[PDB]
Amino acid sequence: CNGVAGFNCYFPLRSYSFRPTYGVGHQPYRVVVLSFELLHAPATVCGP
Amino acid sequence: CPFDEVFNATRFASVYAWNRKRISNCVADYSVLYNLAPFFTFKCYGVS
Ligand SMILES: *[C@@H]1O[C@H](CO)[C@@H](O)[C@H](O)[C@H]1NC(C)=O
Repeated sequence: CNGVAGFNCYFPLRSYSFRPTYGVGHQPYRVVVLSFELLHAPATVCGP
Repeated sequence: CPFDEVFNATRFASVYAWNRKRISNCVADYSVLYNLAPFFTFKCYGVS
């Protein structure tokens, strides 16, 4: 595709274009994932 | 299954009489949908 757009040459990114008007199942959601590792170690972090 | 006669058609239909076709019980080859010409628009929504 020599770095130019065309058939079978698609740019692998897409946009959302959120507007306050879409339905309840289409608005953006904010997601955070917490990962632990419960093993044997100096145990740097834990609670009160 | 035939996509030739729906694309290589001499006479087409008006916008208010848009032509209908149903296709079932066949094997669809969507690769030979490439040489319709140099430059055409190919956009699909829902699937890659
Ligand atoms: C019929 O349509 C196909 C669609 O790709 C095209 O390749 C083919 O050349 C057409 N037939 C003729 C005789 O041009």
